[PDB]
Amino acid sequence: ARWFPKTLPCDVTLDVSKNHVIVDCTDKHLTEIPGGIPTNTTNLTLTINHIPDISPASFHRLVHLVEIDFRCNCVPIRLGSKSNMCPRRLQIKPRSFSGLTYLKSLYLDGNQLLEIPQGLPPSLQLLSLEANNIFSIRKEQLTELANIEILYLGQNCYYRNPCYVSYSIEKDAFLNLTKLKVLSLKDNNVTTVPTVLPSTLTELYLYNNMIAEIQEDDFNNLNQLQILDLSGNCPRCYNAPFPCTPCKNNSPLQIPVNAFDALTELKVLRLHSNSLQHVPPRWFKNINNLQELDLSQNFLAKEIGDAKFLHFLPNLIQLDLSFNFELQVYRASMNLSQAFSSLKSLKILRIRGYVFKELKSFQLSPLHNLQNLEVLDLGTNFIKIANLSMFKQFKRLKVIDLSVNKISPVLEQLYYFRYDKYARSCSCYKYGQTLDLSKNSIFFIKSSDFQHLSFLKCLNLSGNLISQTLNGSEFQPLAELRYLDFSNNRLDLLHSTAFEELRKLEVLDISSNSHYFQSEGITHMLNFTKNLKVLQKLMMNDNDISSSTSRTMESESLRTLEFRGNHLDVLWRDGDNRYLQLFKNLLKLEELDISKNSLSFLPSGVFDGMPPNLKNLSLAKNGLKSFIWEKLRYLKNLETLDLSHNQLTTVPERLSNCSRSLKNLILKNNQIRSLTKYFLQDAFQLRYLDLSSNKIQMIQKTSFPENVLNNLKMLLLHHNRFLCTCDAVWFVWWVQHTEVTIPYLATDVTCVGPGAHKGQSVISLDLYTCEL
Amino acid sequence: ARWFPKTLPCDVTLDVSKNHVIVDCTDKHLTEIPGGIPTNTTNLTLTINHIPDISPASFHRLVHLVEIDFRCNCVPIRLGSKSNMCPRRLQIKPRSFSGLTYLKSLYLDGNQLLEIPQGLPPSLQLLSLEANNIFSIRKEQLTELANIEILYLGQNCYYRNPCYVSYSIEKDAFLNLTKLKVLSLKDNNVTTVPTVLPSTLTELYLYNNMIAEIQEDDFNNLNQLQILDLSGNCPRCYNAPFPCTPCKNNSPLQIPVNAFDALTELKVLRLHSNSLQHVPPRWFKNINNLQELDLSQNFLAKEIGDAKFLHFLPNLIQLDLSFNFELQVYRASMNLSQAFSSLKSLKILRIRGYVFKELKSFQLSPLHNLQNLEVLDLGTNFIKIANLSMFKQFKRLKVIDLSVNKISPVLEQLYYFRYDKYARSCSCYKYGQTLDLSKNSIFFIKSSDFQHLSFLKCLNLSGNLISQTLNGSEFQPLAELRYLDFSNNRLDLLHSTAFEELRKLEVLDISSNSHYFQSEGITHMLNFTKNLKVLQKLMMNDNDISSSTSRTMESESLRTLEFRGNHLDVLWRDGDNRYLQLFKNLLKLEELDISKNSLSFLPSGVFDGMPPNLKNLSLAKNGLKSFIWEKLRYLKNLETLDLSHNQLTTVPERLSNCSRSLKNLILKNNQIRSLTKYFLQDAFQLRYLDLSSNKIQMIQKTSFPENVLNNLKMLLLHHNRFLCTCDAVWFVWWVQHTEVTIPYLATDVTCVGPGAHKGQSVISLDLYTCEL
Ligand SMILES: CCCCOc1nc(N)c2c(n1)N(Cc1cccc(CN3CCCC3)c1)CC(=O)N2
Ligand SMILES: CCCCOc1nc(N)c2c(n1)N(Cc1cccc(CN3CCCC3)c1)CC(=O)N2
Ligand SMILES: *[C@@H]1O[C@H](CO)[C@@H](O[C@@H]2O[C@H](CO)[C@@H](O)[C@H](O)[C@H]2NC(C)=O)[C@H](O)[C@H]1NC(C)=O
Ligand SMILES: *[C@@H]1O[C@H](CO)[C@@H](O[C@@H]2O[C@H](CO)[C@@H](O)[C@H](O)[C@H]2NC(C)=O)[C@H](O)[C@H]1NC(C)=O
Ligand SMILES: *[C@@H]1O[C@H](CO)[C@@H](O)[C@H](O)[C@H]1NC(C)=O
Ligand SMILES: *[C@@H]1O[C@H](CO)[C@@H](O)[C@H](O)[C@H]1NC(C)=O
Ligand SMILES: *[C@@H]1O[C@H](CO)[C@@H](O)[C@H](O)[C@H]1NC(C)=O
Ligand SMILES: *[C@@H]1O[C@H](CO)[C@@H](O)[C@H](O)[C@H]1NC(C)=O
Ligand SMILES: *[C@@H]1O[C@H](CO)[C@@H](O)[C@H](O)[C@H]1NC(C)=O
Ligand SMILES: *[C@@H]1O[C@H](CO)[C@@H](O)[C@H](O)[C@H]1NC(C)=O
Ligand SMILES: *[C@@H]1O[C@H](CO)[C@@H](O)[C@H](O)[C@H]1NC(C)=O
Ligand SMILES: *[C@@H]1O[C@H](CO)[C@@H](O)[C@H](O)[C@H]1NC(C)=O
Ligand SMILES: *[C@@H]1O[C@H](CO)[C@@H](O)[C@H](O)[C@H]1NC(C)=O
Ligand SMILES: *[C@@H]1O[C@H](CO)[C@@H](O)[C@H](O)[C@H]1NC(C)=O
Ligand SMILES: *[C@@H]1O[C@H](CO)[C@@H](O)[C@H](O)[C@H]1NC(C)=O
Ligand SMILES: *[C@@H]1O[C@H](CO)[C@@H](O)[C@H](O)[C@H]1NC(C)=O
Repeated sequence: ARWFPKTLPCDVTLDVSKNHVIVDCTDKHLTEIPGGIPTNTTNLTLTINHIPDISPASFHRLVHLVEIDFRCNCVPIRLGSKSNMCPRRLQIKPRSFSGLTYLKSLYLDGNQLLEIPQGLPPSLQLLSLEANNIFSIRKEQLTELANIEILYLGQNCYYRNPCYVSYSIEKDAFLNLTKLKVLSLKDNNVTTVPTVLPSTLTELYLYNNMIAEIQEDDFNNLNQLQILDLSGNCPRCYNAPFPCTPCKNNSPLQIPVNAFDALTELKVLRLHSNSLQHVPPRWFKNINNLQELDLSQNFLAKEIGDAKFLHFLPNLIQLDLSFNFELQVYRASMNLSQAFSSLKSLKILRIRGYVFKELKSFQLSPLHNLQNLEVLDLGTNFIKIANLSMFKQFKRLKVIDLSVNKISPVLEQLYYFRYDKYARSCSCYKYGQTLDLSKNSIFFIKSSDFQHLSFLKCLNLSGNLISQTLNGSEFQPLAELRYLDFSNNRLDLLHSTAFEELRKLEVLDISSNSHYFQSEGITHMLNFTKNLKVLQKLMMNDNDISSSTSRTMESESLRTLEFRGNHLDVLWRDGDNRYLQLFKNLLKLEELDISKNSLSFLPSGVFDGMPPNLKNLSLAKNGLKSFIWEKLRYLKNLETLDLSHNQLTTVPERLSNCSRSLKNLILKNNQIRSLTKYFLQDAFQLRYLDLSSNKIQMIQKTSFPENVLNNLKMLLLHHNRFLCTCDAVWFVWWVQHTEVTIPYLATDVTCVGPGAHKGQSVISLDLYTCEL
Repeated sequence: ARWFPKTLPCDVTLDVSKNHVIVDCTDKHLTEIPGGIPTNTTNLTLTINHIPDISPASFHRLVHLVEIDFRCNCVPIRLGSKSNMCPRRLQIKPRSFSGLTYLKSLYLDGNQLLEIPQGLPPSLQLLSLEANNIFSIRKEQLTELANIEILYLGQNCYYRNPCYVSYSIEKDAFLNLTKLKVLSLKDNNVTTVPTVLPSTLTELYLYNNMIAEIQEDDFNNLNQLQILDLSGNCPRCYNAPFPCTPCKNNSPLQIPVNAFDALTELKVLRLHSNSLQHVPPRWFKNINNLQELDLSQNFLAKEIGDAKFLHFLPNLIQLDLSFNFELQVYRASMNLSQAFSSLKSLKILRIRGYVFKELKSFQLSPLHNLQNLEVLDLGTNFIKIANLSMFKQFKRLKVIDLSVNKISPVLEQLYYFRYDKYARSCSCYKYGQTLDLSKNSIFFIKSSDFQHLSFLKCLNLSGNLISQTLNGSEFQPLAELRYLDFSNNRLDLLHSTAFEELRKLEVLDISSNSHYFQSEGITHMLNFTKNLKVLQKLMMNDNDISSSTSRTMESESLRTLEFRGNHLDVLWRDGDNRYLQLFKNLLKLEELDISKNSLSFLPSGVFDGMPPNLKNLSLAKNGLKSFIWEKLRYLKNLETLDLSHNQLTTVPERLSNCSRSLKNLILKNNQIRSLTKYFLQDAFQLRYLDLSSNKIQMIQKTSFPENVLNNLKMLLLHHNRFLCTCDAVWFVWWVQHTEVTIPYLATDVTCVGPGAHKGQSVISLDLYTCEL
């Protein structure tokens, strides 16, 4: 097909519209810029390599470069690999960028640079220098950046990349950058707000620094500023998972009451972890367009009961007052000021970590007529008592979050306490109203616990203590529930009527409920599915199921069953036929996951026992040592077969004689050492074949006919044990000249022998001596 | 040293007493009996190989054979490997055994034999034929066995190995085996007790068969019988994990009241799973010596409340009445007959699976004066209520077992429900009185829950629901407790006074209490250890610990800390020094397990931070990609270093220059491709080195000086990538002639190249062409 095999170890994509030729060499274990990069290349990415310097030669020919991403070719010691440390900082010779007359974006993050690289072209709008060793900014070094719009200078002086002195910025260093819109000086040991900043700024990031005081003039001219982040100046250090130095005398970040008066466009104000004890209403007199306010991680517990400043925030969309609790206090209740009722535009209110024992209905009354409220987050509060019926007054809300409490009858999980949540490195809400009770202390449930909550569409009970023999009487109010997460409980399936009161239930997760499955002699009614007549998806992973009182599960609605992490191996013990139809009467089942079931073999009858419409079958992670491929004939709708991570040593003699429907065959991470002579012959339906991470030496055209190979959307071959003799001449020619997508040709499709060619990439192999 | 390298692929042992030459070829992937077996061999084991036949050649030279163990060279299809099925039943040619005049024991189990092998010598005392296909016993085929004493014939006809007919035994088949003491016909589809059996029998196993009736004379002459097992005839089939057919009308096994009259010597009577509804006192009128009685898995719930037969069993040591509940009855209480008080010698009483809601003190009153009672097993009863103080009247007991119940304020776990618990295939009790409350529904504890139980030495609270912030007030009565198992709960370490009331605690297990360690911002006091002044061993595995409020753990007593399965990688994030002395002040710590902590590297300061007497360090399973060996100099008492299952690529240049104390170095399952030139030079302390499962090609004599090798107790080298060229000539010679124990030379110390010698064992290698 192809006339010229691409030997460049980089992905090349054309977007003809934009006008972009994209060359991506991310993580290609390079020590030089590869030769032969297309001269029309507009976007060149060299992230995560070990290229020790940049020079005039680097980009000589590439004069139509609009973006260079050269990040993390020498990342700071404590941020980088300890097994492959960078020996010596990136070296940028004079001249390296001045020729790139069209250069618009330059990323040099994480290269241990000591200075702002000079000689940059006047086309540059974005320059990024995060995680280098530049901790003194001089106006003379910024004159080259006349037209710069976005300047990232952060993470150059902080605990994971220390500079051991205070950051230094010359007076007015940035003022003549008359188009600068975004300046980030985060994580830099900065001690004062630099002045004067250009009035064109829209985004200013000064968080995680050592700024002890804001001067009243600091933001005087910033009448276009939309985002201001001063978080982490005078941090609140309790249970911080990074080294944390508070301001002395337990001072807050000192902010004069008129400090924001010029910020008439401000939309985002972030004051997280500033040790604030009060927030004066005067701050917000001239900020009427403010939409997002973050006051988490201060000392504002008392202020929350007063909060006069809220009267000045009628357009506020999101408010975060999380983790303002007083150390060593376990409040009886939450005192919300009535001033909360002035937040008529509020959609998201987060008050994690206030820390109180009992939530009462009236305590939430200031929120009753907030008609746009979508999310109420009272997580991580150690609440012991809450009558869930109080949320009958919150039908309009999308999410009510009571997660991580101690009640008894999405944000990345390290969110409020990580150092820099925006650090750049080298779910059932969609069903409707959601009550999240996950990780609480609920040991017993009864119908009245859910009185007045029939509007609920998703209930999350994951990670509670529920241990009772559910009999269809526990969720009677929840007539609209579509999704129940019951994972990480101790479900006892004594009654096959469990969950039957949830007549609209579409998704049920009872994964990680193994407790009562682990003890012999206990009744388990796995046929409880029969009563749920709109159930689509059932998850019962990691339940350690090795016994069942019922011989069959039944449903006319289920399409998806996850049954991973169980013991079908003992249920299907050789010589016991009783459970071989366990899934047969799930008549509409399309996807079955029975990975991780210790199935070292499949007894005969397993495939005959599958329900008739099975599309997606996983048998991964089973230690399967053998597989009668012909039995796939029973699976007449089989489309995806996942046999990854097993011990298989052979493929079928003729795949077409095993399944006429099979489209996607995943055989990665097995022990296959050779293919059968006619393996893929006439398997015209095959579209995806993964044989990576096996031990294949040879592939001949008889096993891999071109009439089948050319229809494949993807063919995975990497990490095998290819022998590159003259017997491999067809295989080597084909991979070099095929348009079928094969990943990791640059990385991991290599000869292991013979001697000469060991370790060499198959794509670069010259086998001319075989035709001499 | 050795003049003749041992090439036989079998372990050879001398017992001089003796008179034994033991050759063990278990699981050596043999297809023939290997040549060169010592002529003096007395015990020859060939179990689990694929030797297709036996002939007079097999054992020709071996005329001092006292035992042949030839098990499982052709296991029945459903009991054996599906990846290596046996093609053809074992073939025993004539005369193969008649020559072995001293043969006393012959095991031919699991070979698919169709008939009892003939021509066996008259010395034979033990013949074992389990799991073959012999299901018709003819007196003519037994005449060869005149002197036989032990005869195993079971598992020849049952669901895992069917014969599709009833077992057949000719009348008097065994009568003339006048020295037969042990006859086993279990798992055989037998329909009647064979008669007449020889009066010399001491043990008769007829369990798991189809015997519906015992005739009153079936055991008439067995006046020497000591063990009788009739279990699994008319089985009780509820929740059976094997195919189970009951007797029709669910009759019990019918046993005449005088059936045991001749059995005056009976010590063990097993009547498990016989669907008994009554046990007539008249059964035991002439059985005065009975010590063990198993009546589990019958229908004796009512009988337990009456039980007149117990008055006839004053010497009974063990009684098992487990799993006698009435189906689908949930009794309020346990009705134990007063007759239990006559069991004057009883030490073990097991009544699992009676199934009742409430245990009260007076219900155990029939046991108050059983002065020899040592264990009371009331597990798996679904008990909801029990005042634990009632056990103040059972201080003499060694174990009180309430495991697997529903209380709220060792037997292999497939024990009562396994088909054949004695099937042959091819803990804190030692601390004193134990109350086992594991796997219950205890969500809250207070001191009064343990009133009057101060005698307890071990409490098992594993797998409950305990979620509270322990503060030293929960276990106050337990003044003698030496061992607390608190694993699989939800420990909340808000207070560092947790557990301090247990002043005699020597072992604390708080493993798998990860729940509150998985949510950010929560207080965790890992320094609670300071208060436990005799704590020796602390297990906190799998707690997912990634954050801690205390920077240091402290103890003057702790010897052993298990900290596996946590996140020291994030606690020790590079650039965060705060936790680098977390373990330093555990001043007597000798053993530290910090495997499975995702430590792909160790930040500097980890070794300096270890406590001074650390002897045994595990860093296994961490993904370690690098290791500064010199840092071991800080660990001046280090004796064992376990780095198994990591990604290490190098060993230190000179181990002795890194650690003068190190005795045991485990490096198995790494990526090591070569040893340093002088690796072991002068490591006079080294006694144990494991380099197995790496990628070593070559080992030169400089790396392995013989003054060091000769002190090694063991050196593990198997599963590497040895190159057997003339450069390997020293290593090959050394391996062949050394006395150092190296395991698996027969199995897995092999050449991977060059071509000629691929797959060949190094021990068998002739490299004479290298000296031509
Ligand atoms: C030892 C095997 C006993 C039978 O199996 C079994 N399995 C379980 N999961 C459980 C269980 N019993 N029981 C005991 C039990 C036994 C029979 C009938 C009933 C229910 N009736 C209807 C109303 C009250 C009585 C409960 C309690 C439990 O929570 N769970
Ligand atoms: C958001 C973090 C809150 C602080 O941390 C924290 N961690 C825990 N594990 C828990 C916890 N609080 N609390 C709240 C809390 C906080 C401070 C003091 C006290 C108890 N005092 C003793 C005498 C008067 C009150 C309780 C309850 C709990 O069970 N557990
Ligand atoms: C931030 O700046 C401070 C100084 O303002 C740095 O602290 C100094 O560090 C050196 C050596 O570590 C000490 O000798 C000085 O006494 C320190 N001064 C103070 C005021 O502490 C600090 O290291 C800088 N932070 C980072 C991450 O580099
Ligand atoms: C135990 O013996 C019974 C009969 O004594 C066997 O049952 C017969 O099995 C054959 C073949 O499956 C059937 O055609 C007969 O109808 C059965 N007879 C009766 C009376 O049921 C049984 O197969 C044997 N069990 C094993 C494990 O081999
Ligand atoms: C190419 O560069 C331009 C300018 O920096 C950018 O807008 C575009 O997204 C880039 N395309 C990539 C990186 O694929
Ligand atoms: C919870 O509140 C409802 C009112 O919505 C009330 O009817 C119910 O009794 C309350 N439950 C408890 C336990 O107080
Ligand atoms: C329920 O909560 C758990 C625990 O916080 C979370 O991981 C899971 O995604 C939630 N389930 C759904 C369906 O949102
Ligand atoms: C489920 O299990 C058995 C039949 O398999 C039966 O006793 C029980 O009534 C069944 N219940 C349902 C709802 O199918
Ligand atoms: C050797 O055989 C005799 C007789 O069968 C037996 O008693 C002895 O235990 C055997 N020894 C070993 C080590 O197998
Ligand atoms: C116990 O049961 C036996 C027989 O079922 C009966 O004789 C006796 O009265 C019962 N006692 C109690 C206390 O239930
Ligand atoms: C438990 O029994 C003890 C007597 O041993 C008694 O003092 C105590 O009151 C009982 N506790 C309960 C909760 O009944
Ligand atoms: C406690 O009981 C569990 C079973 O529930 C067992 O796994 C564990 O070993 C026991 N602990 C001790 C110390 O015996
Ligand atoms: C420990 O907790 C109990 C109740 O949980 C409380 O009564 C007691 O005062 C606490 N102990 C101390 C020393 O505060
Ligand atoms: C544990 O550490 C805390 C400080 O983090 C301290 O207040 C407490 O008293 C310490 N407890 C012990 C037993 O050392
Ligand atoms: C070292 O501790 C491990 C537990 O990780 C133990 O299994 C091993 O036997 C110990 N080794 C020595 C030599 O004490
Ligand atoms: C390591 O070897 C050098 C040179 O022989 C020696 O000076 C040094 O003291 C040694 N270190 C240790 C810890 O033995």
